[PDB]
Amino acid sequence: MSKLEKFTNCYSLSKTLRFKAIPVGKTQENIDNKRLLVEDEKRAEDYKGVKKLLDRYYLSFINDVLHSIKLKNLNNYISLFRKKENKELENLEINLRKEIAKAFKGNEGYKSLFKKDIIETILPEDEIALVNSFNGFTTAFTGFFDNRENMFSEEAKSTSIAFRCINENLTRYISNMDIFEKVDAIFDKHEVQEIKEKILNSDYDVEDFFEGEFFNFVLTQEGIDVYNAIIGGFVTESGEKIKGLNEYINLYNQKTKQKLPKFKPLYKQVEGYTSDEEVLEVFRNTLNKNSEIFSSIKKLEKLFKNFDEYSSAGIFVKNGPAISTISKDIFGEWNVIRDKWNAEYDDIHLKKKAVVTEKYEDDRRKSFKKIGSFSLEQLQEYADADLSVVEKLKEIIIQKVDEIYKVYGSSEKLFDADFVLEKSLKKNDAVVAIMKDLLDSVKSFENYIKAFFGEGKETNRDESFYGDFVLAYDILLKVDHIYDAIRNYVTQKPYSKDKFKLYFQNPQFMGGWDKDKETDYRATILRYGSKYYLAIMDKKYAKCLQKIDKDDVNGNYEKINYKLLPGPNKMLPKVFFSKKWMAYYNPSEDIQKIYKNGTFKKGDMFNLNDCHKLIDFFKDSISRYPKWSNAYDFNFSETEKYKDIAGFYREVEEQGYKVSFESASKKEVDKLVEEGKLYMFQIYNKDFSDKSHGTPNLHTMYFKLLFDENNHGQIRLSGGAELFMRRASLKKEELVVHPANSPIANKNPDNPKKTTTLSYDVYKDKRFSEDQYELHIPIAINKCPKNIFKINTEVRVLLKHDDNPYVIGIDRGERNLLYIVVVDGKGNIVEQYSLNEIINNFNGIRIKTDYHSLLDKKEKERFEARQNWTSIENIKELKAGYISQVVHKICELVEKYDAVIALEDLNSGFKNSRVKVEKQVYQKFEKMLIDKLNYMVDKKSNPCATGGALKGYQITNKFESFKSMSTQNGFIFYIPAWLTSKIDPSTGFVNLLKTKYTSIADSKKFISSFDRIMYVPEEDLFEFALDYKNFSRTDADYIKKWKLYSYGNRIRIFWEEVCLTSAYKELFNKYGINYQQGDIRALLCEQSDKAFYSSFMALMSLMLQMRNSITGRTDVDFLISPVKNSDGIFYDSRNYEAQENAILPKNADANGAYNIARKVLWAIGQFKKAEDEKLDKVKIAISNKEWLEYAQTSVK
RNA sequence: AAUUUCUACUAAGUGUAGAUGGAAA
Ligand SMILES: [Mg+2]
Ligand SMILES: [Mg+2]
Repeated sequence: MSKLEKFTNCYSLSKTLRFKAIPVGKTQENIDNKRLLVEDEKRAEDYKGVKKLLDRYYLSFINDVLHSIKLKNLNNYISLFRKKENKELENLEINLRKEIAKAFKGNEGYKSLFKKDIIETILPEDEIALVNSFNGFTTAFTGFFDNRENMFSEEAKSTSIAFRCINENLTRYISNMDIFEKVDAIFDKHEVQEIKEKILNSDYDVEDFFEGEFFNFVLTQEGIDVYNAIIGGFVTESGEKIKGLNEYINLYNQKTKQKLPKFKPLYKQVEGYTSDEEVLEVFRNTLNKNSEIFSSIKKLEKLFKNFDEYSSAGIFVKNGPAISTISKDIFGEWNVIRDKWNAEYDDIHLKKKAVVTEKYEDDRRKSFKKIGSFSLEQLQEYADADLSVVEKLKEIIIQKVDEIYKVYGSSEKLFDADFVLEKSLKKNDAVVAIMKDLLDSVKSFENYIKAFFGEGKETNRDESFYGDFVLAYDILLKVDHIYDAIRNYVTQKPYSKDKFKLYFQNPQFMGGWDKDKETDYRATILRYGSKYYLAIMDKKYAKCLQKIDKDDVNGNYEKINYKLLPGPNKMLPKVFFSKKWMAYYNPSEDIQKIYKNGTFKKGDMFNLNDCHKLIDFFKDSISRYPKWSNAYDFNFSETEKYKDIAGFYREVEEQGYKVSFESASKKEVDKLVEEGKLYMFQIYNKDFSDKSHGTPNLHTMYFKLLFDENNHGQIRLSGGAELFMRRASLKKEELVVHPANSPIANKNPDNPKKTTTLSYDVYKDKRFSEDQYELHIPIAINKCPKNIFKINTEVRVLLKHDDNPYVIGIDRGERNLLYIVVVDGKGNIVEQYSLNEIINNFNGIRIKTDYHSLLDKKEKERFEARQNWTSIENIKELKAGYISQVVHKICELVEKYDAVIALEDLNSGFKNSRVKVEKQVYQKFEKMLIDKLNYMVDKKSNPCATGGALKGYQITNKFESFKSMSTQNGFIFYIPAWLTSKIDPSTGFVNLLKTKYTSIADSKKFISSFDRIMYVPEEDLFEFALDYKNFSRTDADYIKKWKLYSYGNRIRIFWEEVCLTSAYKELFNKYGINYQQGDIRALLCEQSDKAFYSSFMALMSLMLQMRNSITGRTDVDFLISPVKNSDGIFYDSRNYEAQENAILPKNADANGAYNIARKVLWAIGQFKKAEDEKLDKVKIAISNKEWLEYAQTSVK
């Protein structure tokens, strides 16, 4: 049989639809008469205004609660913080977090908050007219309620004002208290508390307000601003201009050796993209010469001009990629400080033992990550002698602000306020890109200086630096908000997706659908022939649909009808115990008591007989209930098979749906449209057309099978459909046209037909140049799933009873975009091809489509376009569509082969400089991938068939997070692809040796670590046998014995082509060696010049090098292995390229793909070792040692 | 150079192929 035969009735899915609503008859004229546009347009307009009023009264509410609660744990907290044990402090910090959570939530009203009542009465106390108009429209603000209930939880996020008031502000407060205790000797009694307090408040002393017992009092924003008035100063309502205490420390530069830390301010809490001239004006206003941005930049200039004068111990930079970046900047290469730290740390932890284990490696990397921040002193230690790296980075930011000065001096001409913008933003792209150069210069500077924090939480620190540092940084951070705002106004389309929902004076509109409650819902899907429509009714004619007949007038319609049934588990005890049924039934007192206790629910109170008699009471009460017994010919299953109540809840849930058609008539309700008493919109797409012949949307098929009589098992709508309204963006006159009868030269270079001539004009994007109606319809999938199991485990069960599991290998290549391989469950490769060309199996002749040549044209355009954001979004979404094509090809291969799917993990993965497909692109790839695999249906089949819309394939769980993709989602496998590109598949061979030349002594020991170097004249080759245990870090090998050989040729990057043996022999004849008397390793060691051994190191690098690519031409990018097979031949890619189906791979792409296949093959081999109850606990992530053993042994 | 929307087209001439889950910040 097949292996896809279990992945149906597993779990639910919710989605929606989006469709065109075509006005039919007098409907557009009638809404134009009755003026149903301006009011919800105005409602959408002042929805932001009343939102702002809600924020205003929310600040009123929290300021009302901001006077009451007093805290106690602060007294021990300030001591255990300030006393220079952190797990105990964190355990008490949990108590602090709980106490402030209680102080936030459990007090002071806290009731009429996110309901109807607040906007119904409280905010009334347009503005009153606006709230009256906004009544009963709370659904428009439910999202605001969910958005605005965020501040009171335990989230510790930016939303959390408890985190915001404690975790930074109290800490900075106590540190400022202690700094005040440090510098209180310079504070004079005439200045710092007499004039300032007796002007500001005349309240209690500043030596009172430096106590921890006043932070609870100054928890308000008034305390925040009076704190920052102590720091900096205040206008004080006149021209008095009071001083600040930080300014007193500033004027304590009279000793010219200040060395005092400042005071940190407090964090309080709580726009653009309209016009081009507007955003350029706000750009100039944010970025002018006397702007706060500019002056903070100048502050950084003076600060980091005199940066060399402070504490090297008290300065810190964090961990990240930027430390490797600054390794490249200071010393020249990438991981230099990294392996310097390994050189120290392995002197510490590594003993005199030579081998480094894998656990040593991963825990060493874990320690490297765990040290999240660094003072400069160990960095100077890893630096060599006479290297002021602080002066080095000082000169780096000096030349960075020099280039900033350069872009200023070349770009200030737009800041001429008298100069006017002449053309559009889409026209003056030169100065647009100039502005872009400004912003990316600032962005590169902030990412470069972004390491200069240390994220501490640290020891003693130059806070005299760090306070002014974060003072400049708070101004200079929101440049990103400015950046992506103006990037958005760059990247926006010529149109927009602006839309506004319409209610027609009905808050009870479009929620329920199937039930006879359309006097409130007032809308119903209609059909004639195969053409589907939407009919909407007025309040005065809500029961217009009663007087409808079939009546055989040769005009007939199809009224959607029956009863959906939502929420049965909550609906049934309500309707059966609301006294409208207590009065109709007896009711039985024993089952009333059993329900009001709960002895049928699970949780060690459950009795199966009590549950079953509750079910049979539900049976007889439902069969006696008229509105459900006369709507469903009820046929449940038998009583004794019911294990619980939730299963029968799903049975009544599936039996609460019978949607089909009433036979209506046509002409009288078209007349009711014409009289204005019917509102009438045609459900529309492109595939509703008369011209519709090809392959429509799967979503349209979904819509059809809402009314397929055989879809009882079961796909059906979700209630609560919406309808928005999209006006025009551009004008129909103002479009550029390709005319009737005109030879229009085609764009695809793959069709032999190159020019199109057709007999009607087409416009510029006509659907976007007019005012159109858009319906939005939700859809339900698998509400009552039958086959429930644990997914990945049952996959492993199928693999346990497998005989020969086929597998898809999935990887991006270098000159290839994507590559897919077919391999069996015994490592025998079946099929392989790249996916650069993309073919459609379509009615007449199949035609391929290459995205690769497209991307080459786009990179050419971006080279002659100076990398504008238009090109960036261009190539990004070209990738985004391309991968959507890829995954359709993927799942087509899945339904062909019933295979298993494995991909490069990025939770530990890396990228190597060549594949165009990004981490973000690949992330989008896998997310759309797992979404497509969350339900899999071929359109072309019978929808009722296995694979069709009834019986498709839910093979995976829903997406959780980017970090959640952890080695498995069922058939999905997030693979550590370490050491998987440069790898011999034909034998199982890899180099482990670092071939960068270090020393001549290193060269000589590298020679003598080999045991035999022998020229052979039979093959005209060179024998290179070796033991890996005479080499460092070769622990993962299993064979370790390899006679390397050297025929063929390779490519120097420089591209440059070199053949191996000729290069060897010319070096040996130039340095004077009879090479025909091996072994001569001591004779190689006998040389002394640097040139021979460096060139020899280079030649050895060529020998171990396997991949060559010319990187400009698609063809000549080849591979070559140095070690023969089990029968005496090795593998080159040029000897297996021109093939159709061989056992070999074809390139590095197929190599890595075959690697993936062998990883999951080993995973199945592990599954063939343990018990079925243990397969969940089976560790999955293969390591290098058993990986190479698998590679060397299963190679046969 | 058309589209419920997105991508590549122009497929036999008002579309073709695919992907396509929205409201909320
Ligand atoms: Mg189609
Ligand atoms: Mg397009």
